[PDB]
Amino acid sequence: APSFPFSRASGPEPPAEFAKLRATNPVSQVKLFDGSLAWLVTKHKDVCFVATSEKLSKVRTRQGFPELSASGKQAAKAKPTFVDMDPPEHMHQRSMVEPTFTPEAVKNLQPYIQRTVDDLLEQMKQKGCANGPVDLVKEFALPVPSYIIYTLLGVPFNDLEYLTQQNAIRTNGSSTAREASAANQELLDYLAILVEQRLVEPKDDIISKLCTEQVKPGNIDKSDAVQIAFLLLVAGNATMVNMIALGVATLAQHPDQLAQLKANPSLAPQFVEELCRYHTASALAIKRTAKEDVMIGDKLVRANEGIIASNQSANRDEEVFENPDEFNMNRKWPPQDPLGFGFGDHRCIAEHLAKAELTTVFSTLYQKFPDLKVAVPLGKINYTPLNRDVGIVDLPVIF
Ligand code: HEM
Repeated sequence: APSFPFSRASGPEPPAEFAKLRATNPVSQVKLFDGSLAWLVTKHKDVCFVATSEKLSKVRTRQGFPELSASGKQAAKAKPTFVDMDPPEHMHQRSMVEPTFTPEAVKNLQPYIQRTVDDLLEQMKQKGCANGPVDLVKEFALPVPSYIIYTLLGVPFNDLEYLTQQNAIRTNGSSTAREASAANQELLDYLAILVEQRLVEPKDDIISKLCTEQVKPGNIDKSDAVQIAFLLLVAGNATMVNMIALGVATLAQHPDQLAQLKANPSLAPQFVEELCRYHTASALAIKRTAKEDVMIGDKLVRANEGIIASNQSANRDEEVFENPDEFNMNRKWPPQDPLGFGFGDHRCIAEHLAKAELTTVFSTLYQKFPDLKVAVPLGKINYTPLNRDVGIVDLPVIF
């Protein structure tokens, strides 16, 4: 059994193994870091099955859950939030915060998202490009998602820059285990204080809703409001940062796609849909443990055996998406949907918010900077290490 995670074929490409497994052995076993075996599903149809089956469990404490690293095993002991819950507890907790993430709530959030994006682009314009290229990640890609999520949670405006920097520390590769954990408690400590405030004097934010509707009524504890708040902040922020950078790098790679977008910004939604399929920035999140014997294809997964469904592989499934390795914003979409944000009950709570943020970024970026270009040769872009999810560490740009 080959060890998993697999390494990406190159900077922007998915692991080479998936294409082979899809063709010759769709449901197979891989070897995890601790020597244990898990089943890997690679076909779109099977990933959808794994994400919806009632015979499969998301509980991380269950012996058999496929942890991918030693640290992941230590994180499994902490008190679970809805992300690690099965029905009926899952929707019970997820429904407490989901109202802010609905399609309509996000539609009413558009003027704000647009304003935030405009302001950061304006700052980057004042910052200058005179003494050399700017890092698009620290100056734009990082602040955009952070300020928004922080503001939705309830963080004061003047605290955004410092808090955005700290959250970046947790996921920074050049960060010691020391620095990462001190950043975690810093944020955790701040959220707990914010919870104490909103209980006294609530506001128009996610924390005040939790305090008013769940904490006061005795539905959940104070520390529960803190854990949910923290989950919402750390869950997909790093992924959003990467998606923005990946979008810019992808447009530099295909001048034709860029030309179209510049000519018609209204194509941003189409660009965003293809980007989330093509670049599956979160490919190791759909993991389950069989609660009972289940047959997937010609395999039979026994009770208590772990499963990892690759949505990245599913997004490149020739059987579903024609010319899956070609990046085409003008692609004709099949009835089956891309799995960039998951599938089933655990499908990303922030899917609509994420797409709104990305659509605003890509329908504005090139209108502000029509001559924006990656200053380093494409082959030299500093992508994340091959053994992990696709991303870009820094992106020098001129405009
Ligand atoms: C474009 C960026 C994003 C991508 C590609 C992404 C992707 C994913 C994926 C693949 C899953 C699905 C796992 C499953 O099906 O079980 C997921 C779950 C989740 N995401 Fe994201 N996400 C993004 C942005 C966000 C943001 C901004 C937030 C924060 C508000 C967030 C919060 C969550 C949470 C809380 C879950 C767990 C939902 C549940 O288990 O019910 N994600 N995300």
